[PDB]
Amino acid sequence: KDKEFQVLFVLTILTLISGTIFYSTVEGLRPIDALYFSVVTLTTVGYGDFSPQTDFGKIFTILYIFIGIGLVFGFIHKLAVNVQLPSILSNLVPR
Amino acid sequence: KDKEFQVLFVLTILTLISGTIFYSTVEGLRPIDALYFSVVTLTTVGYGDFSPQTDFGKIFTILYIFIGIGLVFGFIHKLAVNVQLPSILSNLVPR
Amino acid sequence: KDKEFQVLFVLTILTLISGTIFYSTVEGLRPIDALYFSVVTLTTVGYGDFSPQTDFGKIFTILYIFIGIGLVFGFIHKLAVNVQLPSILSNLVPR
Amino acid sequence: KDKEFQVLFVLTILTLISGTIFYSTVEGLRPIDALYFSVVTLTTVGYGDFSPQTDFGKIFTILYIFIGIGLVFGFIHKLAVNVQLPSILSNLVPR
Ligand SMILES: [K+]
Ligand SMILES: [K+]
Ligand SMILES: [K+]
Ligand SMILES: [K+]
Ligand SMILES: [K+]
Repeated sequence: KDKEFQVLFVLTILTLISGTIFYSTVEGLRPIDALYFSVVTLTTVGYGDFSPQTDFGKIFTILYIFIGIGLVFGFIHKLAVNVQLPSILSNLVPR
Repeated sequence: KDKEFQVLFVLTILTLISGTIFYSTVEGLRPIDALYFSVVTLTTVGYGDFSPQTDFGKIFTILYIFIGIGLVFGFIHKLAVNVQLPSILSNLVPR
Repeated sequence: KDKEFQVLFVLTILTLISGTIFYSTVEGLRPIDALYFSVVTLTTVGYGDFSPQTDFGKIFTILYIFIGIGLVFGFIHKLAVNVQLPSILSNLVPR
Repeated sequence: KDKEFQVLFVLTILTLISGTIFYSTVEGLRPIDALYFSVVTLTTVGYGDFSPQTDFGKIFTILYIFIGIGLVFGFIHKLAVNVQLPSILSNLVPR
């Protein structure tokens, strides 16, 4: 399960790296803003402080969302049940 | 399952075509902006860069959301488990 | 199941009526804008075109979200599997 | 199950307290605005009326989202099935 977590962890990093590079390059975001914009889109928070201004960006976002949401939510799920939950349980009993 | 994927794939295309046409016509969006606005609504990202200004648009969006979220999420789900996951598994072993 | 659908359908109407009345009264929205703002919040689209400006509104929204998301998503779910899906299946075969 | 509800209830309070304190301090929000901004992010509504302006804030939000969504959604789930649902059922029959 650490190896189930690790495949979804890596893939998520590679996916945010993807949006980071595209949005930095094409839409002109500082690298730090691209990553934050990539994370705010794929988790569907969607603040709207950054948003794609070019047609090339609007199209990329359509696909990135569909391809990206499934992964991201899956990592989060793996993260919560397989890492957060056990550590919570372990805190309720002392060693 | 390719045929389960294909029914949710088609239906999703027909649903985004619906919002594209309505928002282009009534709310005056360029076709490309309507589709992007339709995709950003039904996945609940909700940037807010485009938003309906007319009462006819505000009402349409209420129903489109309820009718549309169930489908869109279902396609994404089908897409992730039945297409993304296997291709991931196949990459871990060489032919 | 029509009666499972009908309890979640009613409850959802009562919940949107709640936000409609509160946001119209306290935050000064036209009734039509309140309902649309209520629907855009509880499905977590969150355009941000309308947003609560008063402290009384910011607090109400905190609770309305927590109390409201569970219902709304549940109706949508019931709506998709128990109404949309069968009608889709029925279209694939002619009477 | 009251004790399953109570662990997710507490943890959620502690998590919103976290964002409240960080966003008040670093991003300069009034305490009431931080909490509302924290609740609007972790449920992925994302109005965008408040949004982090500093790099320290953009980074914190990236992690807070990933760590926070799993909990918050889990509480909401527990809240809906284990508290809202029974009270609904109890209203359909008189004592
Ligand atoms: K949003
Ligand atoms: K927004
Ligand atoms: K879900
Ligand atoms: K959103
Ligand atoms: K959302």
